[PDB]
Amino acid sequence: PLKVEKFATANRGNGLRAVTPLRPGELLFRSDPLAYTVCKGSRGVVCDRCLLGKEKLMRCSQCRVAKYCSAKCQKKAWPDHKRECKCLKSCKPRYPPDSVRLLGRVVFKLMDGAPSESEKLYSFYDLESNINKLTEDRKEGLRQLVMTFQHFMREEIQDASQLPPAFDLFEAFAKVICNSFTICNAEMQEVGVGLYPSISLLNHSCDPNCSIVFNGPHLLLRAVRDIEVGEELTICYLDMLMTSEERRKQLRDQYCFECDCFRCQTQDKDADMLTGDEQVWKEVQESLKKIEELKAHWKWEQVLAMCQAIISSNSERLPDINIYQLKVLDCAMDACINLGLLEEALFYGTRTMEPYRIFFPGSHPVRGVQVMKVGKLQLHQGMFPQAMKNLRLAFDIMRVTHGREHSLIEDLILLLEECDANIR
Ligand SMILES: Nc1ncnc2c1ncn2[C@@H]1O[C@H](CSCC[C@H](N)C(=O)O)[C@@H](O)[C@H]1O
Ligand SMILES: [Zn+2]
Ligand SMILES: [Zn+2]
Ligand SMILES: [Zn+2]
Repeated sequence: PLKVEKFATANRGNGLRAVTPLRPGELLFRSDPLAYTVCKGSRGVVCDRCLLGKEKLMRCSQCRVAKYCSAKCQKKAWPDHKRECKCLKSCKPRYPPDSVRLLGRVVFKLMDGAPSESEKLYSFYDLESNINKLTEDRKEGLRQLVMTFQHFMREEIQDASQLPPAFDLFEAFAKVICNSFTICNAEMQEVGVGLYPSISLLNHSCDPNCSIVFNGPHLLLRAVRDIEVGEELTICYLDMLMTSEERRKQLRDQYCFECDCFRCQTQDKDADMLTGDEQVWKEVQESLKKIEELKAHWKWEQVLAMCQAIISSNSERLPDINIYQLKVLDCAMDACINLGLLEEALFYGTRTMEPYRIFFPGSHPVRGVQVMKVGKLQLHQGMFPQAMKNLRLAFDIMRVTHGREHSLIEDLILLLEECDANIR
Protein backbone atom coordinates (compact mmCIF):
# COMPACT_ATOMS: atom_id res chain seq x y z
CA PRO A 1 0.00 0.00 0.00
CA LEU A 2 1.86 3.08 -1.38
CA LYS A 3 2.22 6.58 0.15
CA VAL A 4 3.84 8.82 -2.53
CA GLU A 5 3.97 9.52 -6.32
CA LYS A 6 6.14 10.68 -9.24
CA PHE A 7 5.20 13.85 -11.18
CA ALA A 8 6.60 16.55 -13.50
CA THR A 9 7.56 19.54 -11.34
CA ALA A 10 7.05 23.26 -11.95
CA ASN A 11 10.21 23.60 -14.07
CA ARG A 12 12.68 20.98 -12.81
CA GLY A 13 12.22 17.64 -14.64
CA ASN A 14 10.40 15.29 -12.25
CA GLY A 15 9.92 15.01 -8.45
CA LEU A 16 8.01 13.43 -5.54
CA ARG A 17 4.83 14.29 -3.65
CA ALA A 18 2.64 12.78 -0.89
CA VAL A 19 -0.71 11.03 -1.40
CA THR A 20 -1.85 10.87 2.26
CA PRO A 21 -1.36 13.00 5.37
CA LEU A 22 2.06 12.15 6.85
CA ARG A 23 3.00 12.69 10.50
CA PRO A 24 6.55 13.04 11.97
CA GLY A 25 8.75 9.92 11.79
CA GLU A 26 6.63 8.03 9.28
CA LEU A 27 8.47 5.44 7.19
CA LEU A 28 7.80 6.41 3.60
CA PHE A 29 10.09 4.36 1.39
CA ARG A 30 12.79 1.77 2.01
CA SER A 31 15.34 0.55 -0.50
CA ASP A 32 18.49 -1.46 -1.07
CA PRO A 33 20.79 0.18 -3.61
CA LEU A 34 20.85 -0.70 -7.30
CA ALA A 35 24.63 -0.54 -7.11
CA TYR A 36 27.02 0.47 -4.34
CA THR A 37 30.65 0.38 -3.29
CA VAL A 38 32.91 1.08 -0.35
CA CYS A 39 34.50 4.46 -1.08
CA LYS A 40 38.30 4.80 -1.31
CA GLY A 41 38.65 6.16 2.22
CA SER A 42 36.99 3.31 4.06
CA ARG A 43 38.39 0.73 1.63
CA GLY A 44 40.15 -2.10 3.45
CA VAL A 45 38.75 -0.98 6.82
CA VAL A 46 35.07 -1.92 6.40
CA CYS A 47 33.40 -4.91 4.70
CA ASP A 48 32.58 -4.61 0.99
CA ARG A 49 29.07 -5.56 2.03
CA CYS A 50 27.63 -5.03 5.48
CA LEU A 51 30.00 -2.01 5.57
CA LEU A 52 31.05 -2.35 9.19
CA GLY A 53 34.12 -1.24 11.16
CA LYS A 54 35.65 -4.59 12.00
CA GLU A 55 38.23 -7.05 13.15
CA LYS A 56 39.95 -9.62 10.96
CA LEU A 57 38.80 -9.03 7.36
CA MET A 58 39.41 -11.93 4.97
CA ARG A 59 40.10 -10.74 1.44
CA CYS A 60 38.78 -12.33 -1.75
CA SER A 61 41.11 -15.26 -2.55
CA GLN A 62 41.02 -14.36 -6.24
CA CYS A 63 41.43 -10.60 -6.61
CA ARG A 64 43.03 -10.01 -3.17
CA VAL A 65 41.41 -6.56 -3.12
CA ALA A 66 37.88 -6.93 -1.75
CA LYS A 67 37.65 -7.44 2.01
CA TYR A 68 34.87 -9.25 3.90
CA CYS A 69 33.64 -9.43 7.52
CA SER A 70 32.40 -12.99 7.32
CA ALA A 71 32.21 -15.97 5.01
CA LYS A 72 28.49 -15.18 4.56
CA CYS A 73 29.14 -11.56 3.60
CA GLN A 74 31.55 -12.77 0.92
CA LYS A 75 28.98 -15.25 -0.40
CA LYS A 76 26.20 -12.62 -0.45
CA ALA A 77 28.27 -9.99 -2.27
CA TRP A 78 29.51 -12.46 -4.88
CA PRO A 79 26.74 -11.77 -7.41
CA ASP A 80 28.20 -8.26 -7.71
CA HIS A 81 31.92 -8.77 -7.14
CA LYS A 82 31.67 -11.66 -9.64
CA ARG A 83 32.71 -9.74 -12.73
CA GLU A 84 34.74 -6.91 -11.22
CA CYS A 85 36.96 -9.30 -9.22
CA LYS A 86 38.79 -9.90 -12.49
CA CYS A 87 39.65 -6.27 -13.26
CA LEU A 88 40.52 -5.45 -9.67
CA LYS A 89 43.22 -8.13 -9.96
CA SER A 90 44.62 -6.41 -13.05
CA CYS A 91 44.60 -2.96 -11.43
CA LYS A 92 46.69 -4.07 -8.44
CA PRO A 93 47.89 -1.97 -6.85
CA ARG A 94 46.42 0.98 -8.78
CA TYR A 95 42.88 1.30 -7.50
CA PRO A 96 40.07 2.81 -9.69
CA PRO A 97 37.94 5.86 -8.70
CA ASP A 98 34.74 5.15 -6.78
CA SER A 99 32.46 6.50 -9.51
CA VAL A 100 34.17 4.11 -11.95
CA ARG A 101 33.82 0.93 -9.89
CA LEU A 102 30.29 1.98 -9.08
CA LEU A 103 29.38 2.24 -12.76
CA GLY A 104 30.87 -1.18 -13.48
CA ARG A 105 28.44 -2.49 -10.90
CA VAL A 106 25.45 -0.80 -12.55
CA VAL A 107 26.46 -2.09 -15.97
CA PHE A 108 26.40 -5.70 -14.82
CA LYS A 109 23.17 -5.21 -12.86
CA LEU A 110 21.42 -3.91 -15.95
CA MET A 111 22.78 -6.96 -17.77
CA ASP A 112 21.01 -9.68 -15.81
CA GLY A 113 17.50 -8.23 -15.94
CA ALA A 114 16.37 -8.11 -12.30
CA PRO A 115 13.31 -5.92 -11.61
CA SER A 116 15.47 -4.17 -9.01
CA GLU A 117 13.19 -2.98 -6.19
CA SER A 118 15.28 0.22 -6.01
CA GLU A 119 13.97 1.14 -9.49
CA LYS A 120 10.29 0.67 -8.55
CA LEU A 121 9.57 4.37 -9.17
CA TYR A 122 12.26 5.62 -11.54
CA SER A 123 14.55 3.61 -13.82
CA PHE A 124 18.24 4.31 -14.29
CA TYR A 125 17.62 5.55 -17.83
CA ASP A 126 15.17 8.04 -16.31
CA LEU A 127 17.85 9.67 -14.13
CA GLU A 128 18.89 13.22 -14.86
CA SER A 129 22.16 13.67 -16.73
CA ASN A 130 22.28 17.49 -17.17
CA ILE A 131 24.21 17.00 -20.44
CA ASN A 132 23.14 20.38 -21.85
CA LYS A 133 23.77 22.24 -18.55
CA LEU A 134 27.31 21.05 -17.87
CA THR A 135 30.42 23.22 -17.77
CA GLU A 136 33.64 22.38 -19.65
CA ASP A 137 36.07 21.25 -16.92
CA ARG A 138 33.14 19.12 -15.83
CA LYS A 139 32.58 17.71 -19.32
CA GLU A 140 36.34 17.21 -19.68
CA GLY A 141 36.40 15.51 -16.28
CA LEU A 142 33.79 13.05 -17.57
CA ARG A 143 35.66 12.06 -20.72
CA GLN A 144 38.54 11.38 -18.33
CA LEU A 145 36.66 8.64 -16.52
CA VAL A 146 35.25 7.02 -19.66
CA MET A 147 38.88 6.47 -20.68
CA THR A 148 39.96 5.23 -17.23
CA PHE A 149 36.75 3.17 -17.14
CA GLN A 150 37.41 1.32 -20.42
CA HIS A 151 41.03 0.56 -19.53
CA PHE A 152 39.79 -0.82 -16.20
CA MET A 153 36.96 -2.84 -17.76
CA ARG A 154 39.22 -4.26 -20.49
CA GLU A 155 38.92 -7.72 -18.94
CA GLU A 156 35.12 -7.93 -19.02
CA ILE A 157 34.10 -5.37 -21.64
CA GLN A 158 35.69 -5.22 -25.11
CA ASP A 159 32.91 -3.33 -26.91
CA ALA A 160 29.32 -2.01 -26.94
CA SER A 161 28.01 -5.57 -27.68
CA GLN A 162 28.27 -6.43 -24.01
CA LEU A 163 26.74 -3.07 -23.11
CA PRO A 164 22.98 -2.59 -23.12
CA PRO A 165 22.37 -0.61 -26.37
CA ALA A 166 20.70 2.84 -26.10
CA PHE A 167 23.38 3.34 -23.45
CA ASP A 168 26.15 5.92 -23.50
CA LEU A 169 29.06 5.83 -21.06
CA PHE A 170 29.73 9.57 -21.06
CA GLU A 171 26.03 10.06 -20.45
CA ALA A 172 25.94 7.39 -17.75
CA PHE A 173 28.61 9.10 -15.62
CA ALA A 174 26.77 12.42 -15.88
CA LYS A 175 23.80 10.64 -14.29
CA VAL A 176 26.10 9.22 -11.60
CA ILE A 177 27.70 12.50 -10.49
CA CYS A 178 24.38 14.17 -9.68
CA ASN A 179 22.43 11.07 -8.61
CA SER A 180 24.85 9.48 -6.11
CA PHE A 181 24.31 9.03 -2.36
CA THR A 182 26.87 9.06 0.42
CA ILE A 183 26.30 6.06 2.66
CA CYS A 184 27.09 6.46 6.37
CA ASN A 185 27.45 4.04 9.26
CA ALA A 186 25.86 4.20 12.68
CA GLU A 187 28.34 6.86 13.85
CA MET A 188 27.35 8.94 10.81
CA GLN A 189 30.74 8.43 9.20
CA GLU A 190 30.87 8.24 5.39
CA VAL A 191 31.73 4.69 4.36
CA GLY A 192 30.51 4.21 0.79
CA VAL A 193 28.43 5.42 -2.13
CA GLY A 194 25.48 4.12 -4.16
CA LEU A 195 22.65 4.90 -6.54
CA TYR A 196 19.07 4.69 -5.40
CA PRO A 197 16.98 5.39 -8.55
CA SER A 198 13.55 5.73 -6.86
CA ILE A 199 15.04 8.03 -4.19
CA SER A 200 16.78 10.25 -6.74
CA LEU A 201 13.33 11.63 -7.49
CA LEU A 202 13.43 13.54 -4.20
CA ASN A 203 14.45 17.16 -4.77
CA HIS A 204 16.60 19.51 -2.73
CA SER A 205 15.87 21.86 0.13
CA CYS A 206 18.02 23.44 2.85
CA ASP A 207 15.07 23.05 5.27
CA PRO A 208 13.49 19.80 3.96
CA ASN A 209 10.57 17.67 5.14
CA CYS A 210 12.36 14.31 4.82
CA SER A 211 15.48 12.51 6.00
CA ILE A 212 17.55 9.53 4.90
CA VAL A 213 19.38 7.10 7.18
CA PHE A 214 21.45 4.04 6.35
CA ASN A 215 21.11 0.76 8.18
CA GLY A 216 24.32 -0.52 6.65
CA PRO A 217 23.86 -0.24 2.90
CA HIS A 218 20.09 -0.37 3.39
CA LEU A 219 18.38 3.01 3.06
CA LEU A 220 15.44 4.39 5.04
CA LEU A 221 13.35 7.36 3.91
CA ARG A 222 11.32 8.95 6.67
CA ALA A 223 9.31 12.11 7.26
CA VAL A 224 10.66 14.59 9.83
CA ARG A 225 7.76 17.06 10.17
CA ASP A 226 3.97 17.06 9.66
CA ILE A 227 3.20 16.94 5.94
CA GLU A 228 -0.05 17.91 4.21
CA VAL A 229 -1.25 15.91 1.18
CA GLY A 230 -0.05 16.78 -2.34
CA GLU A 231 3.07 18.54 -1.01
CA GLU A 232 6.42 17.98 -2.75
CA LEU A 233 8.89 15.90 -0.77
CA THR A 234 12.43 17.10 -0.13
CA ILE A 235 15.67 16.11 1.60
CA CYS A 236 18.85 18.15 2.00
CA TYR A 237 21.57 17.13 -0.47
CA LEU A 238 24.34 18.60 1.70
CA ASP A 239 25.96 18.88 5.10
CA MET A 240 24.02 21.35 7.26
CA LEU A 241 27.25 23.04 8.37
CA MET A 242 27.59 25.29 5.31
CA THR A 243 26.90 28.97 4.54
CA SER A 244 24.29 30.12 1.98
CA GLU A 245 27.35 30.74 -0.20
CA GLU A 246 29.11 27.37 0.12
CA ARG A 247 25.79 25.64 -0.53
CA ARG A 248 25.17 27.57 -3.74
CA LYS A 249 28.73 26.89 -4.87
CA GLN A 250 28.54 23.08 -4.73
CA LEU A 251 24.97 22.90 -6.06
CA ARG A 252 26.15 24.78 -9.15
CA ASP A 253 29.34 22.73 -9.44
CA GLN A 254 27.70 19.35 -8.80
CA TYR A 255 23.97 19.51 -9.55
CA CYS A 256 23.88 22.58 -11.85
CA PHE A 257 21.31 24.82 -10.09
CA GLU A 258 20.58 27.81 -7.83
CA CYS A 259 18.72 27.12 -4.60
CA ASP A 260 15.16 28.11 -3.90
CA CYS A 261 15.07 27.38 -0.15
CA PHE A 262 13.95 30.33 1.96
CA ARG A 263 17.23 29.93 3.91
CA CYS A 264 19.48 30.34 0.87
CA GLN A 265 17.54 33.43 -0.24
CA THR A 266 17.66 35.25 3.12
CA GLN A 267 21.13 34.22 4.33
CA ASP A 268 19.58 32.32 7.23
CA LYS A 269 21.74 31.76 10.33
CA ASP A 270 24.77 32.95 8.27
CA ALA A 271 25.73 35.62 10.84
CA ASP A 272 25.75 33.10 13.69
CA MET A 273 27.78 30.63 11.59
CA LEU A 274 30.62 33.09 11.03
CA THR A 275 30.38 34.94 14.34
CA GLY A 276 33.97 35.93 15.08
CA ASP A 277 37.13 37.32 13.54
CA GLU A 278 37.60 36.47 9.84
CA GLN A 279 41.43 36.47 10.08
CA VAL A 280 41.46 33.66 12.64
CA TRP A 281 38.91 31.36 10.98
CA LYS A 282 40.17 32.02 7.45
CA GLU A 283 43.35 30.17 8.39
CA VAL A 284 41.36 27.56 10.35
CA GLN A 285 39.17 26.69 7.36
CA GLU A 286 42.31 26.01 5.25
CA SER A 287 43.92 23.58 7.72
CA LEU A 288 40.67 21.58 7.81
CA LYS A 289 41.07 20.54 4.16
CA LYS A 290 44.22 18.54 5.02
CA ILE A 291 42.65 17.36 8.28
CA GLU A 292 39.52 15.77 6.70
CA GLU A 293 41.85 13.99 4.27
CA LEU A 294 43.18 12.16 7.31
CA LYS A 295 39.58 11.46 8.46
CA ALA A 296 38.10 9.54 5.50
CA HIS A 297 41.26 7.35 5.49
CA TRP A 298 41.06 6.76 9.29
CA LYS A 299 44.48 8.21 10.26
CA TRP A 300 43.03 9.41 13.61
CA GLU A 301 46.29 10.00 15.56
CA GLN A 302 47.39 12.42 12.84
CA VAL A 303 44.10 14.35 12.87
CA LEU A 304 44.34 14.82 16.65
CA ALA A 305 47.91 16.06 16.18
CA MET A 306 46.59 18.94 14.05
CA CYS A 307 43.29 19.47 15.95
CA GLN A 308 44.43 19.85 19.57
CA ALA A 309 46.89 22.51 18.45
CA ILE A 310 44.23 24.77 16.93
CA ILE A 311 41.67 24.53 19.77
CA SER A 312 44.36 25.32 22.34
CA SER A 313 45.71 27.99 19.95
CA ASN A 314 42.47 29.99 19.57
CA SER A 315 41.08 29.09 23.01
CA GLU A 316 41.27 32.75 24.12
CA ARG A 317 39.41 34.15 21.08
CA LEU A 318 37.20 32.02 18.77
CA PRO A 319 33.78 30.89 20.13
CA ASP A 320 32.40 27.33 19.84
CA ILE A 321 29.34 28.60 17.93
CA ASN A 322 31.42 29.29 14.79
CA ILE A 323 31.14 26.45 12.28
CA TYR A 324 34.86 26.02 11.62
CA GLN A 325 35.71 26.03 15.31
CA LEU A 326 32.90 23.51 15.72
CA LYS A 327 34.03 21.32 12.85
CA VAL A 328 37.39 20.99 14.60
CA LEU A 329 35.80 20.02 17.91
CA ASP A 330 33.62 17.50 16.05
CA CYS A 331 36.85 16.04 14.63
CA ALA A 332 38.83 16.32 17.87
CA MET A 333 36.04 14.21 19.33
CA ASP A 334 35.79 11.43 16.69
CA ALA A 335 39.57 11.26 17.08
CA CYS A 336 39.73 10.76 20.87
CA ILE A 337 36.93 8.19 20.54
CA ASN A 338 38.82 6.02 18.08
CA LEU A 339 41.94 6.54 20.19
CA GLY A 340 40.38 5.81 23.59
CA LEU A 341 41.00 9.22 25.17
CA LEU A 342 37.36 9.30 26.28
CA GLU A 343 37.73 11.83 29.12
CA GLU A 344 39.11 14.17 26.49
CA ALA A 345 36.49 13.17 23.91
CA LEU A 346 33.69 14.09 26.32
CA PHE A 347 35.26 17.42 27.30
CA TYR A 348 35.15 18.33 23.61
CA GLY A 349 31.86 16.90 22.29
CA THR A 350 29.93 18.22 25.27
CA ARG A 351 30.87 21.66 23.95
CA THR A 352 29.31 20.89 20.57
CA MET A 353 25.94 20.10 22.17
CA GLU A 354 24.55 23.65 22.16
CA PRO A 355 25.76 24.72 18.69
CA TYR A 356 24.27 21.51 17.28
CA ARG A 357 20.87 22.22 18.89
CA ILE A 358 20.93 25.49 16.97
CA PHE A 359 22.32 24.38 13.61
CA PHE A 360 20.43 21.09 13.33
CA PRO A 361 16.84 22.29 13.84
CA GLY A 362 13.89 19.96 14.48
CA SER A 363 14.66 16.26 14.08
CA HIS A 364 17.95 15.61 12.27
CA PRO A 365 19.71 12.20 12.38
CA VAL A 366 23.14 13.86 12.77
CA ARG A 367 22.16 15.77 15.91
CA GLY A 368 20.56 12.61 17.31
CA VAL A 369 23.67 10.52 16.77
CA GLN A 370 25.86 13.27 18.14
CA VAL A 371 23.73 13.46 21.28
CA MET A 372 23.84 9.66 21.50
CA LYS A 373 27.64 9.63 21.29
CA VAL A 374 27.83 12.35 23.96
CA GLY A 375 25.37 10.58 26.30
CA LYS A 376 27.12 7.29 25.62
CA LEU A 377 30.38 8.82 26.84
CA GLN A 378 28.74 10.29 29.93
CA LEU A 379 27.37 6.81 30.59
CA HIS A 380 30.89 5.46 30.21
CA GLN A 381 32.20 8.20 32.49
CA GLY A 382 29.57 7.35 35.09
CA MET A 383 27.73 10.66 34.78
CA PHE A 384 24.46 8.73 34.68
CA PRO A 385 22.25 11.72 35.64
CA GLN A 386 23.48 13.82 32.69
CA ALA A 387 23.66 10.68 30.54
CA MET A 388 19.98 9.76 31.01
CA LYS A 389 19.15 13.33 29.95
CA ASN A 390 20.81 13.08 26.53
CA LEU A 391 20.01 9.46 25.83
CA ARG A 392 16.33 10.37 26.33
CA LEU A 393 16.75 13.46 24.18
CA ALA A 394 18.64 11.41 21.56
CA PHE A 395 15.95 8.73 21.61
CA ASP A 396 13.28 11.43 21.22
CA ILE A 397 15.12 12.60 18.14
CA MET A 398 15.96 9.21 16.66
CA ARG A 399 12.53 7.67 17.20
CA VAL A 400 11.69 10.00 14.30
CA THR A 401 14.85 9.86 12.14
CA HIS A 402 15.63 6.13 12.47
CA GLY A 403 12.50 4.33 13.73
CA ARG A 404 12.03 0.82 15.13
CA GLU A 405 13.22 -0.26 11.64
CA HIS A 406 16.80 0.88 12.34
CA SER A 407 18.93 -1.44 14.46
CA LEU A 408 20.58 1.49 16.23
CA ILE A 409 17.38 2.04 18.19
CA GLU A 410 17.62 -1.49 19.63
CA ASP A 411 21.11 -0.52 20.79
CA LEU A 412 20.00 2.84 22.20
CA ILE A 413 17.22 1.36 24.34
CA LEU A 414 19.74 -1.06 25.85
CA LEU A 415 21.91 1.92 26.75
CA LEU A 416 18.96 3.59 28.42
CA GLU A 417 18.19 0.56 30.61
CA GLU A 418 21.87 0.07 31.43
CA CYS A 419 22.02 3.70 32.59
CA ASP A 420 18.83 3.01 34.54
CA ALA A 421 20.47 0.14 36.45
CA ASN A 422 23.17 2.50 37.76
CA ILE A 423 20.52 4.81 39.16
CA ARG A 424 18.87 1.56 40.47
N1 LIG B 1 15.80 21.67 -5.45
C1 LIG B 1 16.09 21.72 -6.77
N2 LIG B 1 16.02 22.86 -7.51
C2 LIG B 1 16.31 22.86 -8.83
N3 LIG B 1 16.70 21.76 -9.53
C3 LIG B 1 16.80 20.55 -8.89
C4 LIG B 1 16.49 20.47 -7.46
N4 LIG B 1 16.67 19.19 -7.09
C5 LIG B 1 17.06 18.50 -8.19
N5 LIG B 1 17.13 19.32 -9.25
C6 LIG B 1 17.51 18.96 -10.61
O1 LIG B 1 16.53 18.18 -11.33
C7 LIG B 1 17.23 17.66 -12.48
C8 LIG B 1 16.87 16.19 -12.73
S1 LIG B 1 15.19 15.77 -13.15
C9 LIG B 1 15.21 14.02 -12.80
C10 LIG B 1 15.70 13.65 -11.38
C11 LIG B 1 15.72 14.87 -10.44
N6 LIG B 1 16.37 14.59 -9.10
C12 LIG B 1 14.33 15.49 -10.31
O2 LIG B 1 14.18 16.63 -9.85
O3 LIG B 1 13.32 14.88 -10.72
C13 LIG B 1 18.74 17.79 -12.13
O4 LIG B 1 19.37 18.83 -12.92
C14 LIG B 1 18.78 18.13 -10.65
O5 LIG B 1 19.90 18.94 -10.24
ZN1 LIG C 1 37.86 -10.75 -5.97
ZN1 LIG D 1 30.33 -7.84 6.19
ZN1 LIG E 1 18.56 26.58 -0.26
